[PDB]
Amino acid sequence: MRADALKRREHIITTTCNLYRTHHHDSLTMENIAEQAGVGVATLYRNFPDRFTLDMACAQYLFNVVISLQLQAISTFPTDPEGVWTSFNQLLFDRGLGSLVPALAPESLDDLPDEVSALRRTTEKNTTTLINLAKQHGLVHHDIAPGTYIVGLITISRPPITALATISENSHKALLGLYLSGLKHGMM
Amino acid sequence: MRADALKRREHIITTTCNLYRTHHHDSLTMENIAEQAGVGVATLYRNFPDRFTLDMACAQYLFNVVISLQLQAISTFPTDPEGVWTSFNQLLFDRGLGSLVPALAPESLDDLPDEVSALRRTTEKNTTTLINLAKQHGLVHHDIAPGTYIVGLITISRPPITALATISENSHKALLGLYLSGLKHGMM
Repeated sequence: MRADALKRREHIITTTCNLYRTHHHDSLTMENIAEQAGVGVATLYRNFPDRFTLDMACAQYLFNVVISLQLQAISTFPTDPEGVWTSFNQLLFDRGLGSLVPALAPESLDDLPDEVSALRRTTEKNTTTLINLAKQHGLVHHDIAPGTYIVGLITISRPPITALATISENSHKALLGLYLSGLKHGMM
Repeated sequence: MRADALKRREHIITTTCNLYRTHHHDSLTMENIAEQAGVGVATLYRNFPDRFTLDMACAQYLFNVVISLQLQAISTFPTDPEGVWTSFNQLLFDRGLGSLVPALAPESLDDLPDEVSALRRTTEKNTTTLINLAKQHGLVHHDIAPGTYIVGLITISRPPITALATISENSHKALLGLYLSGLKHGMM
């Protein structure tokens, strides 16, 4: 693939991920995405034959990015547990885990294409490794399951409905600090 | 209003609140609601002239219920702080605060009719009273604002997207325990 075609494809993907964080998910059309990416509809469609394909290419890209954050965190963890644990969660939270998952998840995780499903499995495996490190270093209570942590992180990261949103987002940003505190001290 | 007309109106409201907890919010029509409530469309519409009116009547009912839970909790708090604090939050969580708010909130809280807006104000005032009691009894860290607590509670109560939902909902139910723990120990 020509270098410029590959850069253009990557830009369409990045643009789409950003749109999912700033725009109503149901308001976006292929035409809208092409326009925001600064490419023609035909260029968009040659890369991604349909909406599902574009959305799955976005999933694939995001899983690849999450895996690199997990691998950085796993390798760095032993010599800065609290620092790595905190920065890892801050990064997923601030980068929209909570907008991107609902934007891109199909009704069943079984509908993910096989390459994406493989990435999901690696992500779940790395999460267990990370949680086990966190438990080792007293950062996450031992009774908390890895799946509970994941679902919780996705849940607390979902931005509030418009009516409850603030310009600072302080109420929302504070929720991450409280979730990590809860994970550490365990359930009340 | 005849006793039987008033009971019928209350049943349409309860049915609608339950549907919002079990059904896709965008999938519901006035016709669907009338059918699930066991009433005719014309009976439904004489009570509630349009969807907004029905949804606002539901909001009004729910705010009235939340206010009674707040008043029970405020009066009972001093002689069982942890017990009252926990049961109050368990009850809003288990009764779908997290499904009902997004189902019923308009884009701006300014769009609430005046009787509903008054109920919202009383609810916010009672929440401050409750939080101040909780802080007094060491259940909520003193730095946490009442609005942060509300937004957090609404956020953690929002059920997960289908793909991440489990039959037990244990991952989800555990999130409440972790949120209260975080509130108590304060931010990490």
